Formats: sequence, structure tokens, C-alpha cells
Amino acid sequence: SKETEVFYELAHELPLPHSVSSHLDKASIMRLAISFLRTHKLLSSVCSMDNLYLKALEGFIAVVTQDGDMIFLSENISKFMGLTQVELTGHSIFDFTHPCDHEEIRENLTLSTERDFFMRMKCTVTNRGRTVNLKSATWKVLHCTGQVRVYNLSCLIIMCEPIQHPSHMDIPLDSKTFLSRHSMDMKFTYCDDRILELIGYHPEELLGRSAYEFYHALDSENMTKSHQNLCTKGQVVSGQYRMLAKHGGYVWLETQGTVIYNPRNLQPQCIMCVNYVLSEIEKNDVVFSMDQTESL
Amino acid sequence: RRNKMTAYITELSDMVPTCSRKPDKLTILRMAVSHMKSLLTDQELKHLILEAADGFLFIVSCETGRVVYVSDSVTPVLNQPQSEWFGSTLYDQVHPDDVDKLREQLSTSENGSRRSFICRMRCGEPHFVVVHCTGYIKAWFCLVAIGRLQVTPTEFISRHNIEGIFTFVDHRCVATVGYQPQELLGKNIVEFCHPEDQQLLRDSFQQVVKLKGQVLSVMFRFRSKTREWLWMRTSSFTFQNPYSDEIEYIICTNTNV
Ligand SMILES: O=S1(=O)N=C(Nc2ccccc2N2CCCC2)c2ccc(Cl)cc21
Repeated sequence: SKETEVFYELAHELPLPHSVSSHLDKASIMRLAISFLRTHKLLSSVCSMDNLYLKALEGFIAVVTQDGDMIFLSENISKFMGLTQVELTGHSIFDFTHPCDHEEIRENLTLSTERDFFMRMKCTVTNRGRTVNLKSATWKVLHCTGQVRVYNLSCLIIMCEPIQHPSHMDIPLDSKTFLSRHSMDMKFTYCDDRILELIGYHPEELLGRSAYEFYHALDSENMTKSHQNLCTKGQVVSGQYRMLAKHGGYVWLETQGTVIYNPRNLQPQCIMCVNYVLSEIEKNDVVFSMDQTESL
Repeated sequence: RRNKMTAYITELSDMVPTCSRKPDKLTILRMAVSHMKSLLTDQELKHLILEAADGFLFIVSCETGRVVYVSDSVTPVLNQPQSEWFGSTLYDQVHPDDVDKLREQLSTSENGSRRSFICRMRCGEPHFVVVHCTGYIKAWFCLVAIGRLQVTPTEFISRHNIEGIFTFVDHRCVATVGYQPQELLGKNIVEFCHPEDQQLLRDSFQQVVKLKGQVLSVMFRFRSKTREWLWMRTSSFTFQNPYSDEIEYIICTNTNV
């Protein structure tokens, strides 16, 4: 039978390179075609320079279904997770994520349509670009933001971005981004000298201080949640928040946090923080905390 | 195994009416082939990005910041017409306090490279929205990027040590009690309470620490800058460090009653 060559032409007509399509088993071709058709259906619903859009992204796009089927993943996912598009499309998302998150994913696929969460996906790529296999896999925290929508049922379109590791930095950091180091209770223990010019604090006086005293109370609900995520998944991105400035006022910040471990005893040592100052000192006349008044 | 293959062929046929007496397997294979030949372009990807993260693409010049390309998506993210953006520089569309940072991100002195930053861009008395920009450089020197919008009185709140000293107080105090924040910080809250009520207040504090996490409640006469006794309800709970469970402080919401 020439059904093998019918599959050959099916894979060639599938939208991907020939070198990837022809090294494909039967059930894999069936999976790919089914998912492409269902993605086209939802795309007809939603819509009624490819390399530029793709390589300009700090993450990968994924549309998953209510039953958890990843009916489409963008090509760049490999660049971030190692696992490639053909290896993942058609499979259930629960077969690739940390089980300790599954319920949370289960609660973002259901049913306001906006979604913003953190999950842990399998990752077989290393910081060197070299790729290991499924049996030896590292968890990678992804920040997923998207919308759940209904077609004719439900599906979830989310961008998933990885959170850079402060040690393995690959992008430039500007004048108003600076590093900070904390214990796991978020108590300050190291900070960059840029904070003196940016917020007015001298690194030394912050050492040993709880960061919970230095943020505007209105943001507490965000911050604690981030801490909690940071302690359950090891990485987090905060929302925009206000850190009180030295001589009154505050400054707007967004910071990524990563739990870093000791390589020799594999215990968590401390937390890194890449802080993005988003403004200048606002309301510099108003004081809000005792640390500012004692500084008048 | 065989069941999975059969379900695969059927679900293939399931969504395609053209082939759906359901025919020989080979015929539905060539059927999917022919139906796909009739049919991933860039417009669907643009809408996928706009759906997922409310982002839009733009290409600017690394030297003069004049934008060489803005996608239509600029209109729903910022309510700003395409005609505005095209023909201008990013410095004009960015908050004036954010130009220097822009200057560095557009610099070619330091380093095919990748860029990722945050700024505030004005949308359609001005208003600015926070935008995360991720992109790379392209000779065309230019910056290709996607900018996205994440976007996800009668009382005043205060923080206290377990003793009752104001260690944090929000500005709304000046309207509720009449004091500037500086006259409250460093002083115990029982200093501003009517003596007849003071004991009650103290009890509540002892109760919020014994009953951690639980919110407690007390009503007392607070002295204002105008020296008037104003009745006030304070709902107080202790906050604990989510890692070590250490009590960071006590949060109170002092509400005029
Ligand atoms: O305003 S802070 O004093 N609080 C900070 N972080 C914080 C505080 C309480 C709970 C959670 C967090 N985060 C976990 C990771 C993101 C932030 C922080 C970080 C860096 C600087 Cl430079 C200043 C501050």
C-alpha cells in the first residue's frame, strides 16, 4: 500500500519544514493535522512579518482547550523549553506541567475572560543551547497571560514567558534597573549601588531590613502573593508596586524574583531580584513610614 | 493503539463536512490533503498576539527614534491612530521622564542583540499606560519590538508595631483625622485615644496578636488636630511573613464612624 506516501504528502502539505514533516510517524501526523484544523476553526472565530513577530517575542503563544489539549503552540517554544512544536502539539498540558500546579491550570481553563498566572512546564533545554531528553527534565516557571474564549467549546489563548535567571543574563540592563539580594523571608541582604541614585537609599542601611516595611501598604495583596508564588515555584514577576523612597514619597517598581540554591548541598540559599524602576520619586513631599521621618 | 488511530481518523472526518457514507481510510487521508491544499499567515498571528497579551508590533530607527513601521494593533492597545504614530519618534510617544532609558535601549554602542524594557506611552491633561517592550535589533540600525499592555474619604489604613506605634500611615489621614502623617508616625495610637476608651484599645491589640491572622475590631474616640473627639472604628489584623510566619506588623483600617 502507498498509504505511507499519502502520509508523506499529508506531512508535506502540513505547514512546517519538509525535514521536520517527513521524519514523522503516522499517529503524529494525525495529531498535527487534527490540531491544525481545530486551530483554524478557532482562528476563523477570532479573526471574523511572521519571523519579525516570532523572534521579537520573549515567550511562546499557546492555545489550549478545555480538556487540556494544546491544539496549537508557536514555533519559538523550543527556543525556550527545548521541547519542540511537533513533540508537544496535540498532547494534554497536564502531561507536561508540574502536577502541583495542575489544579490552578484547571481553574484558569474554566469560565471575566482575562487570565494571568504562573505554571511550571517541563524543559529540556539548558543555558548552553544544548538539549537533553524527556527523562532528564528541569521545571521552568512560565508567566502566562491571556484570554479564555468560547467558539463553536472553550479555549485558552495565552502567551507564556520565561523569567530570566539573573546569573544567566542575555539582555542589556539600563541605568534604572538594579539587582537586589534577599533571604527567603524577603529580608534585604544585598542591594546595588544604583538604589542610592534611584530611590535615595544607601545599600548599607537596607541590609537586614524586611522589605515588607518598605512598600506602600496599598500594594500588600500583590506582594505577599508574589512571595507565596516565589516560594512555591521558585520564580515570580511582581505587579507594578510602590516602594517608599528615602526622603518621603515612593517610586514605582516591577521586580522579578528567583530562588537560587547552593550547588553543593542543593538547599535554597537566597532570592535574587531584578528591579525595574518605572518612575521618579512621586509625592516626594508626603512621608508614609517611620524610616522617612527619622530621615528628616 | 488501533483505537487511537481510529479515533484520529474519525476526528479528522469529524470537523470536515466535505468528506462527511464515510469512505475508505486512504480516501480521507487524500481528502485532508486536498482540503489543506486549499488552505499559517501573519494576520492570524497578529490577532493571536493581540488576544493573548494585547500587544502590537513596531519597528523604530535606533538613531533618530523615528518609527519606520507600526501595526494597526497600535489602535486598540492605546486608542491612538496609526497616522499619529507613523512619522514621529518614540521619544514623542513616551513619558518625558522615560527618554533617557529609551536613549540607552536604542543605543548601538554596547551591543544581533535582544532588548526588553518597560516604559510609559501616552494613549488616546495627558494619560500614560505602562508598556512592556520586547524586541531585537535589525540592520534594515533598527529596533523590531512588540509593546504590550499587561494590565493584570471615610477611612485610612495604617501599619503598627505590636505596641501600637504608627510605623506607616497613608495620606488619607489628613482628611479623616486632620493630622499630617508626620504627627502620627512614631506615636502610639493609644496616645490619640480618649482615656476612658484607652484600655479597650489596648485590649484589642493584645487580642490581635493572640488571635493571629483573624481580624479584630474596636471602636474608640480619636483626638483630631482640631482636638475634637471623633468616634472611629478600627479593624486590625496581624500580618505574617508567608515564609517564616514572623509577624511583620499589624494592619489597621481606621474608619470614621
Ligand atoms: O519594596 S520592597 O521593599 N519589597 C520588595 N519585594 C517584596 C516585598 C514583599 C513581598 C514580596 C516582594 N517581592 C518578591 C519578589 C518581587 C518583590 C523589594 C524588592 C526589591 C527592592 Cl530594591 C525593594 C523592594
